[PDB]
Amino acid sequence: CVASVTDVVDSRFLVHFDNWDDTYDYWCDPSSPYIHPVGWCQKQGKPLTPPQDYPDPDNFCWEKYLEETGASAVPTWAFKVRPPHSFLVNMKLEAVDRRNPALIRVASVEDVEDHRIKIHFDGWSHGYDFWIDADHPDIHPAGWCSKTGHPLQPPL
Amino acid sequence: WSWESYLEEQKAITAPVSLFQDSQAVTHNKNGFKLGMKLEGIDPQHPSMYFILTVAEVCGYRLRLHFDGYSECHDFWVNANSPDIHPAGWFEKTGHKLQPPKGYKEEEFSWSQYLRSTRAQAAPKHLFVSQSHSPPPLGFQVGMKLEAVDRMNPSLVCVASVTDVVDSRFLVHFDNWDDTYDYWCDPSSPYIHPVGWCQKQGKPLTPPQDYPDPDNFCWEKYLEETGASAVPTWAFKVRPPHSFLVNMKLEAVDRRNPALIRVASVEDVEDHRIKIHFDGWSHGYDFWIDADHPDIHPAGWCSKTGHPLQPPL
Amino acid sequence: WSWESYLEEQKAITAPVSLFQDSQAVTHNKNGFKLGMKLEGIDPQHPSMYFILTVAEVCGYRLRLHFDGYSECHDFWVNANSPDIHPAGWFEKTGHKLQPPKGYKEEEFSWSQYLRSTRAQAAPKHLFVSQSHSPPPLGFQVGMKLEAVDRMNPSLVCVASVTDVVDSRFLVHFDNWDDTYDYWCDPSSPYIHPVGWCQKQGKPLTPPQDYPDPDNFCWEKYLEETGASAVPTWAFKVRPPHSFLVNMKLEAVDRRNPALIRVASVEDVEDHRIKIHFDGWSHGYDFWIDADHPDIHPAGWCSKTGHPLQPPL
Amino acid sequence: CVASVTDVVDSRFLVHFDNWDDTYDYWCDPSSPYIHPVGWCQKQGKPLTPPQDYPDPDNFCWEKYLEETGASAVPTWAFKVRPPHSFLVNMKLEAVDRRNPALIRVASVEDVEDHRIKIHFDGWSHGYDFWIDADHPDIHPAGWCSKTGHPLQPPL
Amino acid sequence: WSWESYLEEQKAITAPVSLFQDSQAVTHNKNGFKLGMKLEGIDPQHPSMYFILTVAEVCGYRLRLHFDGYSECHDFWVNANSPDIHPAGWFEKTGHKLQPPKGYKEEEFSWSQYLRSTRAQAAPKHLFVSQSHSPPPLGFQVGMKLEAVDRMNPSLVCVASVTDVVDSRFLVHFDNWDDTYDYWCDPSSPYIHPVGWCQKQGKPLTPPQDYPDPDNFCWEKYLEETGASAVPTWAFKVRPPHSFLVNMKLEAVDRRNPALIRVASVEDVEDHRIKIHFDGWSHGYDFWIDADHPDIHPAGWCSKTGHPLQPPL
Repeated sequence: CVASVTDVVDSRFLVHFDNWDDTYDYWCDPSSPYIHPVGWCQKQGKPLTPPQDYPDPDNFCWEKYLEETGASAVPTWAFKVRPPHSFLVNMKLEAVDRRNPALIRVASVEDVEDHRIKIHFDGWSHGYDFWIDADHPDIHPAGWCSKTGHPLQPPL
Repeated sequence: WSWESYLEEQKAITAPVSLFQDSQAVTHNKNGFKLGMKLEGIDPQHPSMYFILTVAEVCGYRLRLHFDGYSECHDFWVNANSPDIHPAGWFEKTGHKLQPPKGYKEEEFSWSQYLRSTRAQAAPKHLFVSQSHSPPPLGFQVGMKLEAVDRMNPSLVCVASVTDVVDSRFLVHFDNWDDTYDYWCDPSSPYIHPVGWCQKQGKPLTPPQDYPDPDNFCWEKYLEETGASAVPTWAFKVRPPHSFLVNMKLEAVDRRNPALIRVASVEDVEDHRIKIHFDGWSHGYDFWIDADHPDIHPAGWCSKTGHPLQPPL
Repeated sequence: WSWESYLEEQKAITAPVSLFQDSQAVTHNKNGFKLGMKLEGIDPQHPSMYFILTVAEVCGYRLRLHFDGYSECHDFWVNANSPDIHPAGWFEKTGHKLQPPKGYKEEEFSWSQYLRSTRAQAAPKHLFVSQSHSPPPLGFQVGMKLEAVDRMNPSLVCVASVTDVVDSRFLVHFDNWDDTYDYWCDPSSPYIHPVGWCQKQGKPLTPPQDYPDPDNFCWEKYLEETGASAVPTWAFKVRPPHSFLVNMKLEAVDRRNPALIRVASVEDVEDHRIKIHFDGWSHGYDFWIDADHPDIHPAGWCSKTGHPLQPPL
Repeated sequence: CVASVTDVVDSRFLVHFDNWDDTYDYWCDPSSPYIHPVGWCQKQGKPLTPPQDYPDPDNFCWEKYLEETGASAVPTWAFKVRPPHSFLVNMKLEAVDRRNPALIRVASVEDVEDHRIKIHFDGWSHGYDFWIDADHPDIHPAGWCSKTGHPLQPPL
Repeated sequence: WSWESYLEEQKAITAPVSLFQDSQAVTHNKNGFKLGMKLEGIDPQHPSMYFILTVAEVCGYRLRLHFDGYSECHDFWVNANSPDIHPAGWFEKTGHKLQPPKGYKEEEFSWSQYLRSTRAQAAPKHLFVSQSHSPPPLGFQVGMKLEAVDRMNPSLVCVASVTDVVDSRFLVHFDNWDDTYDYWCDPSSPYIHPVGWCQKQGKPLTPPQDYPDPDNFCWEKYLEETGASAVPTWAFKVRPPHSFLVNMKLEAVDRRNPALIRVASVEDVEDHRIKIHFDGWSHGYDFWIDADHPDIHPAGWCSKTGHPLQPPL
């Protein structure tokens, strides 16, 4: 989708979707694999969702939207390559339980994508398995709990 | 670090607050400017022209402004109490020309439409010290003529005009030249003088560029010819020499990177200018500045407004 | 402050927009006049004469005009839709006399040369509501005669002529007098009447100053003598009495300082005039004004055009 | 205002104001300067008048209303630009008398707008002047009455 | 390309000359080294070992050295004020072993015979800053033991010995490990600590390689067994952190192509190290370097010494 930077704080910035709520916004850095330069959709083949309630949606032109909004496109040299993570299936780690975030549990890598891992809580049903970004703040190496003084939930 | 400790070890004093203009010293005003807010302001390199500007960054009582539609390389820093920025709609209400965002035409631009299209907020009016809601400076009306020192070539006193008036200040323009050499000032500016000052004082007057018979320049006939009146002599006020002394310490924006403000010292003085030295750095970076320049401040200014202070090297 | 709240606490209403002429009410036109721009206009104190004028100040939909070459004390305020200003070159194209800037001669003045010499911009034509590009008002031709009330001495109805025609308006001149008592109007003006109105109505007719045998004045022979025709009776249109009522509130320029516009109230009414009172001030400042005067406006006018509104005292 | 197409006859359609008296309905064609696609008011910053007796007049929303009503918007492409007419002030013509429509009078163009002319009947008071759309069936070129055999009322 | 123009373009500052050690900043010394001269020096990869070396190239204040008898793929660059090179005859007068040119035996090499065989000239003694004539590092004697950070594996603090003393520096050697881990330092080095430091800090101590009983390494017993003393605690000096700041610009030798020196920036700081980034290049080439390293230099060093500077990109 068509997006803007609406906030900059130290090494990070806020991605906002044009003509929408802040509900769908998210913080990231220049190496985020979720962001791309102006003209990426057309060059790659996939269609671009234009701003909500925009006049003539299927007839959306970037260069004229930019001129119109007195905005410049983020320059292509700004978008950095983050390599795929190197987590492998069955590696174990510690992860905050999303059903009760006070708790951190023994966990396992159940599956992988380029930039995401699927977490499984050891001893619990696979139904609680969830996808998470590899750089998410709520996953941690084994030992993290013990060395910081937070209880670790053992497996069931 | 701390000023208190630094002054002990250096056996020095800070320039007292009373030596500064209220506007250079004031720390208790909140910076209400926020990221993305839209406004109008002068282009520093072309001080006669106005542009649409966006708040790109805020740092304490300072902000960095971006020229909508244009490159980020032209971004510049001002203080939140800058008189050279104005609220959306100000150009239209006060007889100023808007240079619109890149790709627009002067009369194609509407604030209403622009805000709908960008979904941006205009910086609220109450943020601005200068909105042309104050009666002008005494005796300086647009079109009126005076003598003015070319600040870029200070060995020249030249034929000049007032071409802009905004609250207590006015724009000095050099006749038949670019706006590149123009500058904003007030009636107490030590750089301006009444018609007939050159002849009375002895120094020669540079007449307008490409003027017929330059050495044969007559003020009273230039005035009649241009349907202009000279600014009246009672209008030009005495500003006393500043009272800064060598070795007084203060805070100053680094001209090599204006995002930064540093510990500094008065290295030398003139009647209306001081020479700044950045403590711990080479004297080669020393620069002359007007005593009433917005980018010098009393010790403590950074700490009380929330802007980082670069300690000495 | 706010009008909405003020009307609640005072338990009053504003004069509705529909009560005003479109020209007194219109807020959606941009003021395109800019500082330093040059133009032509009438001198308010001598409404038959035209001068070169410079835009000295803009405030919302109003501007202050300066008489080139002359003192700033004669500066005056008009609205941007004033019919009494015209673009550069208008005098020459429409048969009007230019009083040139102080020190020039009528036929020594060229706009081309003046603009080259001043390096000024002429206010563009498209800014002006009145440029003589519209066919005149019906039946009022220059030289034609009528009866007119001396607005300065309203107990007099006098021999008068049309001496100027510009778009929908014309200049009423009193014969054998100064232009000092002249005034602009339209065919619906309640101050003008056809030849023979005095005799038919009963009141006496003041004949021209220094006329031979004043009490023995005959219209039909004055006409033959001056090779003039009377304005035809079908030309004089009925303007209905205005519908302003006592206590209606509105906005009005302060005559003691015309830069200012204030909250005001209708204190009293006549058929074609209202008595203005500035809310919060003494009744001693109350003044009579024509209902179609350009300097009265509906509540909200200031806010919608960008001009400050003085709240009540 | 919120409106609907309620009739289609040959090259024209009838515009109806949702839940208002049918006396406000009018016939037009795709080029009419009085109609606009759903969303036009929002795009222009103009207030939109909702249907009469709308259950929640504060928060009228087009998307919800269309869904609730089982209705589609006329697509934006259907709306055509009609060029302004070329009548000029003081041109003369023939016009039917609004007050006595049996009669057709000598008339003049008193004023112009982009799509309308103000008619003045020669010799009569300006108080009888009226605005009329330029495409209105009851204005005609000079000579129309004589050529069709209708009496023409002279000025006065 | 100029530094001045680039700095202005980037609103950037160079690291001042005052932040560098004199030896890194000095530009006014002449390079007296000439092509084909012979000398002695350490192998940078095996810093305890000494070889016969020949000047293969000179570039400003730098020279490329060739290992006599060996392949040119081992050539390396030093500055002309390098303390890691010595004049012919030095090894024999100071108790250092020579690794002779490929195919010679150590007892078989004689400088006088070699110079005669090659018909070459020995670099003159006056070129060399280090001839082992200056005062030794207080408290550090050959054979004395200490705790040292493995700079190749900096999580490890290890049993180490002083194995060489040359002028004001000494060589740290890791007991029974490859000499490739040895490094030269001075008493102020942040990488060395007195015997017992790990114990006092609660850090694990890495014992010598192949230590007979690695479980129970004990310093007292080891010192006794080895006939060795500890370097006394008083000899160890606090070195203050450097004063480089992030984004300051400088010049740095390219690690991958050491013939070249590039425009560089301080990407990050630590107390005794800076992370270097080459302007215009990928951040993947960034590297950490000790602040006292001979191959970082102030802006202007190349131009003043006559070495080409690679511009950004």
